[PDB]
Amino acid sequence: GASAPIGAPTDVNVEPIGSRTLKVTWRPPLVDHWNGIIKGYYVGHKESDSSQQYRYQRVERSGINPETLLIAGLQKAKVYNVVVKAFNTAGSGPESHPVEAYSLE
Repeated sequence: GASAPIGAPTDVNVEPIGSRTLKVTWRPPLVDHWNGIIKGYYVGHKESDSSQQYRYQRVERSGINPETLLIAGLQKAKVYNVVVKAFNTAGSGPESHPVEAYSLE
């Protein structure tokens, strides 16, 4: 039946931009991985040395490439990593490999 995309978003980058904010950018999964229409993404992040689950934010697909998300309100002097997955109507696909960045002032 209907199922989620079968590949991860691509070219994920994470840039510290100061004020405890990270700038996350990424591109869609390979077109042949979409298994339908991409409706949006979930961006997950956590502290690199935490055994907690990733914390996620849902973002709608924009008409722009790459996609961009600012993650602000982070803690001082900690290091984070970020993952992204795409979703279609059915569900969310696999996640990108984490990309790491420090929350810088």
